[PDB]
Amino acid sequence: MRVVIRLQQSGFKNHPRWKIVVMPQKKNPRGRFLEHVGWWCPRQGKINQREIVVNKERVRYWIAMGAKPSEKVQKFLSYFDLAPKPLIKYGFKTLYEKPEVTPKDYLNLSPYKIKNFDNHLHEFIQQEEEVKFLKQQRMKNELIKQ
Amino acid sequence: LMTMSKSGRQFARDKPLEEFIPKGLEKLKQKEQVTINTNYKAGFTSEELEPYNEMVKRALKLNNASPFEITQFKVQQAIQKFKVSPRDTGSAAIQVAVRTEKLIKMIKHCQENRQDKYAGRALVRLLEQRRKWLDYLRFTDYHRYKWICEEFCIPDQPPLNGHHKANFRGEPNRQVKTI
Amino acid sequence: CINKKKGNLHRKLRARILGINPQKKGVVMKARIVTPRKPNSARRPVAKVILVNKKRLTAHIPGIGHNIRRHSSVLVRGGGCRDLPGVRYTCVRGVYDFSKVLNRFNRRSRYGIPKPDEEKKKLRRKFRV
Amino acid sequence: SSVWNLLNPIRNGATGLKLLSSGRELFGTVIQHGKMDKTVTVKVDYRYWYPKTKEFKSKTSKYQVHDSENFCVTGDKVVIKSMLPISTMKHYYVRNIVKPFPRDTYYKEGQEQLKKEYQRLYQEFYEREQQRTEIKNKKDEVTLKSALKAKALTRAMANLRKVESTQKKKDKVVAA
RNA sequence: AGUAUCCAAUCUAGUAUUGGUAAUUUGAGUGAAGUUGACACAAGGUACUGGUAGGGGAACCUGUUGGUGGAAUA
RNA sequence: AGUCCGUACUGUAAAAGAUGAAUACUUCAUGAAUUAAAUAUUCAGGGAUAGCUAACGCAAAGUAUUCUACUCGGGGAGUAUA
RNA sequence: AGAAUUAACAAAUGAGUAAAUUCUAGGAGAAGCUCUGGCUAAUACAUGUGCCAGCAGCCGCGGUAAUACAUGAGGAGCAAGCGUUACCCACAUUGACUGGGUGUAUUAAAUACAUAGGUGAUUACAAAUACUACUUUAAAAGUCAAUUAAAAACCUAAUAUAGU
RNA sequence: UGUUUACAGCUUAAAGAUUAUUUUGUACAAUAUUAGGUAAUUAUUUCUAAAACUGUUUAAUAAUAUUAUUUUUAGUAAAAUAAGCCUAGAUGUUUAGUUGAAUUUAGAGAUUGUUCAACCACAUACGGGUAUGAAAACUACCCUAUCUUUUUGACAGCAGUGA
Ligand SMILES: [Mg+2]
Ligand SMILES: [Mg+2]
Ligand SMILES: [Mg+2]
Ligand SMILES: [Mg+2]
Ligand SMILES: [Mg+2]
Ligand SMILES: [Mg+2]
Ligand SMILES: [Mg+2]
Ligand SMILES: [Mg+2]
Ligand SMILES: [Mg+2]
Ligand SMILES: [Mg+2]
Ligand SMILES: [Mg+2]
Ligand SMILES: [Mg+2]
Ligand SMILES: [Mg+2]
Ligand SMILES: [Mg+2]
Ligand SMILES: [Mg+2]
Ligand SMILES: [Mg+2]
Ligand SMILES: [Mg+2]
Ligand SMILES: [Mg+2]
Ligand SMILES: [Mg+2]
Ligand SMILES: [Mg+2]
Ligand SMILES: [Mg+2]
Ligand SMILES: [Mg+2]
Ligand SMILES: [Mg+2]
Ligand SMILES: [Mg+2]
Ligand SMILES: [Mg+2]
Ligand SMILES: [Mg+2]
Ligand SMILES: [Mg+2]
Ligand SMILES: [Mg+2]
Ligand SMILES: [Mg+2]
Ligand SMILES: [Mg+2]
Ligand SMILES: [Mg+2]
Ligand SMILES: [Mg+2]
Ligand SMILES: [Mg+2]
Ligand SMILES: [Mg+2]
Repeated sequence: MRVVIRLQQSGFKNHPRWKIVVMPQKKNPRGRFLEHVGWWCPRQGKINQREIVVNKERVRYWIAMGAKPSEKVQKFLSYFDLAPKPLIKYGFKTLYEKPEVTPKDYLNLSPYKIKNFDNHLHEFIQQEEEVKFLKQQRMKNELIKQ
Repeated sequence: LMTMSKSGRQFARDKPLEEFIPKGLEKLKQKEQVTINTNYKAGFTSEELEPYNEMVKRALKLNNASPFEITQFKVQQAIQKFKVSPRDTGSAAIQVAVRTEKLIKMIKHCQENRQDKYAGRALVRLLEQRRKWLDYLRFTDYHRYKWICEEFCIPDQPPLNGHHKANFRGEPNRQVKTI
Repeated sequence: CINKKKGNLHRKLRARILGINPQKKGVVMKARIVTPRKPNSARRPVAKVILVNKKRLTAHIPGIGHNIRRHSSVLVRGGGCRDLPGVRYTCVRGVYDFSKVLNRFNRRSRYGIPKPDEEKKKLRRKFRV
Repeated sequence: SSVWNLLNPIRNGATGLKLLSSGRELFGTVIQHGKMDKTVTVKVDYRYWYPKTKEFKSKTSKYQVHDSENFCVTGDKVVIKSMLPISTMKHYYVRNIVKPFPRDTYYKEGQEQLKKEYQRLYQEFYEREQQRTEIKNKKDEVTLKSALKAKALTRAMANLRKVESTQKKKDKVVAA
């Protein structure tokens, strides 16, 4: 057989969590593989995040040794400078313009923000960025001493 | 005891090993009568006895002796041949020879007195003990093993184990258990 | 052990005829009475059974009053009654041909009594909470 | 003592040689030689792990090995290695003797009209057997011959013993 | 193409081996306040009992060897 | 009859020290025996104790090491069947 | 309980669905089941019954004085489960490597030689191994002590094997 | 006898990846109320058949004058010689899908081998057999046999029905 790169599932019901595998085309896609290469995790959490993982050191083996991705993987590997992007259905050089992109959901990230003091938060940021400048201008008098 | 049994187990149909070559017993019996007719007792020589009279010689002569004394000559007669160093008494080559001279007697004792059950158990030990020293001597001085078996009319049958467990058994090889 | 062909064969089973199963159905041939041993004295009812596997059997009747006759389909529990010999099994109530014990409103689970319509005050949330 | 023995597997023990695993290469002892052509039986010992008793176990096993020169005898301790099967029950050959065992050569060096008797006795039974009982089983083909010749030879020796009798009974009658 | 060889299913017979069923017969355990007698645990009223042989309404009795899981005798 | 002897079978028991085989070390008394200026120790249960043991009890059934075997409640039962 | 909106699995196309967000009402709007002699937390309360009727997981209750049956009250516990049965594991040194016992507790077979196998004296020397640290292989899923006190997750350790 | 660097499609050879098949060691349940089993059986040599043929020189081999020799698979519907092989629970009977691993557990272990996944096996029948292909019989095809309805068919594919 020929070697193929394609996806393989590990996520559960209404919670997909795919993998990336180098396996031939004749065996069960839910079966065995020769080298686990990467992940594809679309969901978020407080711990896990939305990822595209790959191991360049081995994608450059099988491609250099005989292999061929699928459509999705061809997209994901475009961003690692290993392959090009797959082509759109109707085709590039014909896309019409659309309105601007806007962020719908901020994903439930909780970086350091203070609660129950909404009115005075603008005061908090001055006091935090003024101290940037002070240590800068005041780190000089050490460098003279050294 | 030791039988022809190539597997680990020891069956009923398997036959015991051969103590002697064909017609080994009778040849040895002939050798004794030649000694018995022309020899004196173990400690004494003919040279020491030539001044003394015949009545002194016939007493010391080995015709009139007991079988317990007839061996003592034959043993020392062997020690001068099959020794490693002077005043050797216990080395392997001699120890086999001692049992061969006993088997000549035990068989005569057992063919005749068949009901001496304690003797029937004693043969099985002599043969087994002979069968050990007969093997340990192959392993150490093989060119003395053959110089014995000719004299005492013994077959040259190697052990079925192949001297595996005494000699240079080491580093016994590696394998793995699973399931 | 021969009737048992799983697990620890060295263990003597606690219900041999009934075997590996948890329950088994049968049909009555005849009812009986059996005396207990000497320290006690009573007339404890008993109910024969032929099982679907064609095996004779005896069984216990816990309820005070009972509907039992010949040609009655019954279901076995496997537990037993103690004082009696050969009665190491026991029947189950609230099933094919027994009857819920009557004029009874306590321990309504062993004997098959459903809940009365007075004590219950609300319906299940699948319909009209 | 010496200095140059320090890698000889005898003084070294059997440790120095580095054997491949999984029964590729092995260490053992010969049991038979000369009973068949270019074959020798060999014994080996294994040692694997057994966790329930937390101690290694042992296992003896017997193999049959291909010797090209018919060179080895029993006590010769020897390395053997895996080969594809040229025959059944032979997937091993010899690589090297580790420790020798002395030979029986010095003692071996010291160690016709029947051919018309023999060749008849063969043709006797093949004429009889083939008519009576056919090829059907090799056991019959062999158990007969080995058991029939001794029945034949002591009768065929008797055919030639008559020759010494007939020639002289003429001379006894022709002379006197 | 086709002749001739090799071979399978099904069927026939008996044999070997293992299971199912039965006239009839027999054994064991268990339950209960039964009858007959009194074997056993004390020296159980003749010390018990093992192996064996014979005898025998039953429990048991006797010979022959062994053992203490029996007392007793100064 | 048998009991005794000869030839051969039979192959069981409370077959016993009811205690698997071997090695090394270990208490006090009482006592048995060599007989030692070649050579120096061996043994016993009819006593007790350390230690071990459920207790009675054992100088091994004690302390330490090596190998083998049996043991999965009782009746049924050392019986049925082959 | 009710109603509404969105993200993402396709920056062309969604079957179906957020362990996401907001709004209104109103203010626990979801409780049963077993037990009441001891093991076992809970009554020397009341009535009738009288080795009968019946309970019983084990011991065992009931013979006119029943905290054990049946009636009633009170009281205890578990909880979207409670209880019963059947099988398996642990608790158990209840099958003994860790970790037993074998004189008397239904356990050393009558006994010895002996094969396979197991096992094992001194010093000196080599070699290798164990132990320590690192590293190879042993599919993923699953398990696993994941760590900067963090859920919807991807502990790399153990054990075994080769090797430095 | 338009162009095969215009696109698609096909053929042939090589290099390599992967895959299929072939090989070994150890592990792998009870039972002796089963102990002899195997008979082209065990080993070597030979013969036959298929693998492209012939020569030149060189190397190497045994003797040594220098000539001759140099390989692999299969077949007992090829033969001969010698007699061995397994029995270190062979053979035989019974039971059973193996494993990762699941339940439990302080840990070792014990019991099970469901879900998913790997490998093997079956597809009415412990059945016989073929074509194509790199690899097959699973809804392929032929035959026999069993059962059943149409000369089809066998739901251990999903859903569903009966028992
Ligand atoms: Mg009948
Ligand atoms: Mg009496
Ligand atoms: Mg009496
Ligand atoms: Mg009587
Ligand atoms: Mg008594
Ligand atoms: Mg005694
Ligand atoms: Mg005795
Ligand atoms: Mg005993
Ligand atoms: Mg102790
Ligand atoms: Mg004890
Ligand atoms: Mg004492
Ligand atoms: Mg003593
Ligand atoms: Mg003891
Ligand atoms: Mg029993
Ligand atoms: Mg008994
Ligand atoms: Mg008996
Ligand atoms: Mg019997
Ligand atoms: Mg019969
Ligand atoms: Mg979208
Ligand atoms: Mg509100
Ligand atoms: Mg209480
Ligand atoms: Mg009252
Ligand atoms: Mg345990
Ligand atoms: Mg004993
Ligand atoms: Mg013994
Ligand atoms: Mg040995
Ligand atoms: Mg894994
Ligand atoms: Mg564990
Ligand atoms: Mg399965
Ligand atoms: Mg299923
Ligand atoms: Mg499925
Ligand atoms: Mg079907
Ligand atoms: Mg398939
Ligand atoms: Mg279906």
